[PDB]
Amino acid sequence: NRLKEKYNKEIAPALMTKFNYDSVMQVPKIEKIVINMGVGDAVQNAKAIDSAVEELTFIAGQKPVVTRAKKSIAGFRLREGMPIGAKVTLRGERMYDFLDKLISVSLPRVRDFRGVSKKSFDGRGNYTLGIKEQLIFPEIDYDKVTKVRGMDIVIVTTANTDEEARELLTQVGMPFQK
Amino acid sequence: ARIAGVDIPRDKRVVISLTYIFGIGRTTAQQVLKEAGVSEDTRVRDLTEEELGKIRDIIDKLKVEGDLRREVSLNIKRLIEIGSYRGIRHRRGLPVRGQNSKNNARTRKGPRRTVANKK
Amino acid sequence: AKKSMIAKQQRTPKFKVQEYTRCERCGRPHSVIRKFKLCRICFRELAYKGQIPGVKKASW
Amino acid sequence: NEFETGSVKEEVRVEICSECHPFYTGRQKFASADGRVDRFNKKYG
Amino acid sequence: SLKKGPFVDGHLMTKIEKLNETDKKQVVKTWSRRSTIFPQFIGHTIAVYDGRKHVPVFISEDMVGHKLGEFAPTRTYKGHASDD
RNA sequence: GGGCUACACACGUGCUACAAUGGACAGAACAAAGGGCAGCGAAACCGCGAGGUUAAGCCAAUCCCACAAAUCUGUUCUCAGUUCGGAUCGCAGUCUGCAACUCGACUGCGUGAAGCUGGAAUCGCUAGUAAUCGCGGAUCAGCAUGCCGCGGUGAAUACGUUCC
Repeated sequence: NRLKEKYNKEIAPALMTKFNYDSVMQVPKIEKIVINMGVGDAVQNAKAIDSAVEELTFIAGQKPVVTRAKKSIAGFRLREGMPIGAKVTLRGERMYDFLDKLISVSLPRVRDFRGVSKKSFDGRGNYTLGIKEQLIFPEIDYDKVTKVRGMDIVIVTTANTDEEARELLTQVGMPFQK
Repeated sequence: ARIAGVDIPRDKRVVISLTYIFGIGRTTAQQVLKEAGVSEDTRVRDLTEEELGKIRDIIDKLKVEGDLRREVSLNIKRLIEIGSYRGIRHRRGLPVRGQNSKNNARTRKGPRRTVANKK
Repeated sequence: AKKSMIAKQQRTPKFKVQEYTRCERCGRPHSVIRKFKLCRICFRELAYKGQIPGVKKASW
Repeated sequence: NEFETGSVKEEVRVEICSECHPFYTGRQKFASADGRVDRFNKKYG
Repeated sequence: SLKKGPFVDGHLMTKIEKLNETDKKQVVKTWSRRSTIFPQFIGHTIAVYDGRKHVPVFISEDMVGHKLGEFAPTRTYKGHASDD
């Protein structure tokens, strides 16, 4: 909750002076994060896609749900049924308890990483990010999982423009390649 | 995982255990352990709660995994944009140091295959 | 071109490293022992001729 | 460094923190000293 | 090389020196490829005598310790029959 | 100045390994022969190393090249692409030479290919031979996995002329 108090006292007042706001009260707000698994099956016979689903319980406490395909693909499995990947939509106090782990711990842990996200902005608001290691998340043990599985994060901004959406992220302490 | 060089193994003595680090080799490990005074110690992984940290600092002075990969990468990229001839050998599949090509030198060339006959 | 070669050698080289060994009896370069400055074949024919002691041949 | 949060485990030791990581901690030299030396600085007399 | 030091034949030295002090003449042939590039030599473009034909060579700031003749390969590629 | 060193590949011939009869570390111990004055160059000192500084002695059964290596004795790793092997390459040095890019050798550091004994087929050798470990020389400014020698350790089998 320390991150949650942080924008209630530090970020917002500074954000208010950076440019004018209609009706004073208006301020961009984080909405939902969506973590993707993908897995890739390779090919369909994981055999246990659910074993990957258990792994995501560590990255976030919200229960993952498998994303069943709504369309068949000629190049890869499969027609509808036998779900591929998983999805999570953490909210509330969980939102900043998770984001606090992201800046302070997750991103710096990565080897080659120093900073990203420049062209990444939609020009509308939403942020996107890729995650390629479970070593990135401290709660996971090294002994578990063995083979690497992919991950994603998508922060949402209330702001109607990326110029406002970006400035909100900078005060959060989010890294940028610059 | 891990405290110094990332992903050092387990159930092995500390010297070979950090030779695996992309940076330190054998003799360099002999030097950092000479600074350590560990005496080997420990066959498995059990060093000491704080000594692991002070060794983590000395290893931190040495540099550095994937960035060291960036050193060689930026170096060869410096060796190709420069003209060149050395990076030219780097991408011909030609050995760079200078050791013919009429026989062997398959380290870059690969195995298969063959496309000639006479007569 | 052996006359041109011996003429090339008897003349002083621009650099001291240049002076390769060669026998006087024959103008052939290469495969000339430095210690005696003779041709292997030069020394062969002189060996059948016998120039130095001694025994000759294939002892020990 | 210590941090008070919440987890399944009562205690969580952590190898790396933002207060220790060189990037988050301003612009510490850490080990580089990037660009030393490039693209040229080679002279000896 | 070794120590004291890199060794130009020395005619290129006075040539690039006079070209640096004045005139700023560009493109000049040389047969002596053995000479190493120097900081005073920077920015010049030399036709390099591979043997068959001179190959002009610009000098970027990045190149110094590399031999001047190294940049131009005498070798002709490849040559091979059925590519792909 | 190049090229004789090409490079998609084939073949001939060597070298190094694919490892616990082993690897690595420490200690200890046994040679022969050959070369050396435009040379060998000790010892002392500097550098992790290569070598350098300086310099005694030796025209040599005197002195130098020069320390033999396998081995033995212990410590350690405990069966794996490994503390197996070293390839390839990067960086930083070093010897020789007017000069080491093409196209030299060596060292320090770093990188750690392939290969876990090899199809069809094929070679050598009857004892100090095969097996294997080091050393020297001719060559030679520098460059010897090649060649020529030196010694260490040191077997198995030979019923026989059916067959090649």
